[PDB]
Parts: sequence; structure tokens; C-alpha cells
Amino acid sequence: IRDECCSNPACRVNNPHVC
Repeated sequence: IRDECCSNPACRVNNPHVC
């Protein structure tokens, strides 16, 4: 299991400074 939600633009927009 692995996902670059950190670098992910959508993830970053949805979850800011979460990573």
C-alpha cells in the first residue's frame, strides 16, 4: 500500500498541511 497524497495536488487541496 502506497499513495503520494502528500505531493498529490487534489489531496493537498482537500487536506492542507495534513502531511
